[PDB]
Amino acid sequence: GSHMQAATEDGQLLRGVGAAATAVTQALNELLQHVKAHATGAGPAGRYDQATDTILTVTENIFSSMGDAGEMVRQARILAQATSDLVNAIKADAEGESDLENSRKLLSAAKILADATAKMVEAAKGAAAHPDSEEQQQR
Repeated sequence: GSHMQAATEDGQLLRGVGAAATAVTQALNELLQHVKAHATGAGPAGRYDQATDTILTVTENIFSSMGDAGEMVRQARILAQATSDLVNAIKADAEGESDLENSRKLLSAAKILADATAKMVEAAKGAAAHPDSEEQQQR
């Protein structure tokens, strides 16, 4: 939830964070249906429902808190952790997949997962109103 910080007149909150977040929501869904219909079910392979569920909730939380800055970065930091774990899991899954085309797809989609997450953490930080957290040249 957003408090009462900055109101981006040019809509930078949506232009940057909204777009970056959307990329994650899309990538997550893309990979989810792709994994849940593929891979060899042998342990942590074939699906990572909890991992993806945790991510989406975080990205969607940023949507709700679009403009709070602090809550955005907080969730974005969780996003980075969640997605990196998801991608890493896929990396291992694809190593021992029965469909070496699917595994290739897997790591391609996993790339977008982490790539969009970096952009999300990028946008959440960039559009954090005024990022004077480390004495950013006060006058």
